[PDB]
Amino acid sequence: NSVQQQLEALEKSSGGRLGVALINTADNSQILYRADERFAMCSTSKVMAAAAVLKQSESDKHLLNQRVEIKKSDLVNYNPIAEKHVNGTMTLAELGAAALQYSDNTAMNKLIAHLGGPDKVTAFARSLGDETFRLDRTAPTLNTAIPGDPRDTTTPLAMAQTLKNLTLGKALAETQRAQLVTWLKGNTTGSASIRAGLPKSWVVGDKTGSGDYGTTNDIAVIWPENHAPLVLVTYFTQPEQKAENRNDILAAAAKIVTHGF
Ligand SMILES: *C(=O)[C@@H](NC(=O)/C(=N\OC(C)(C)C(=O)O)c1csc(N)n1)[C@H](C)NS(=O)(=O)O
Repeated sequence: NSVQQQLEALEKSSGGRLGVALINTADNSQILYRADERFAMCSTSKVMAAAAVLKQSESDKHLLNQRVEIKKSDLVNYNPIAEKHVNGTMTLAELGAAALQYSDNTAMNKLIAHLGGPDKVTAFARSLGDETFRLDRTAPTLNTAIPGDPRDTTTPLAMAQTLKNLTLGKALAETQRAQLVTWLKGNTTGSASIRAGLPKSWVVGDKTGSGDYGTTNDIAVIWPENHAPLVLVTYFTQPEQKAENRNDILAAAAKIVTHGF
């Protein structure tokens, strides 16, 4: 069957709401599925906050090396990296790395506090042409992912275009661009999501995100071995609050749309 029908069948059987947006930079073609609908980003929004910090460094060559104090009071629900540097310091380059690679929520909160609140992260998204992205809360409350709640949401299509600009396009300067890709490529939390649906040979840099309502997300940039890069967004959410997180569904969705590449 077609790509569309397989996703509908996957959604109908999963008992949830599935969002997909793939961009083939080869011909700028698109595979869409509920790509104009709002989903809760969860911890995928961390790519924006880090990118916002990277953009500042284009005008300040001493910003990323700037230390940041990590108090015991700054710790929240999940932070495997920041818990090690209590009563110590971590540079923004380390905060940025931890936020994306290990999904450290404290590091994420340090980047926002530095920028000047979630509104500053949103204003940064606007400068890139993204009229859809919005960030209203810090971590971990930004992962509530309540149905119908517009806070901390964006559409699959908007993020794919922005993520494409950030890693392959004109959003950042080259040095800053290569740094973001380096971080995404070194992600340790997405082995079971989109990567599990692709050939193991393909190079992949992604950012996952999990929250309540079985909300399970993954945004990724893909480099084929003999083709132009791909940009894939896979959002998924369920109607009941304490649903299980389904990364296997994101793995299935990636294999369905990437079928042929
Ligand atoms: C971002 O999405 C962030 N998610 C969370 O911290 C929450 N849960 O994650 C854990 C690992 C605890 C889980 O078992 O689901 C969460 C649920 S509700 C809420 N208000 N926060 C994590 C850290 N990032 S991710 O990309 O690794 O999933």
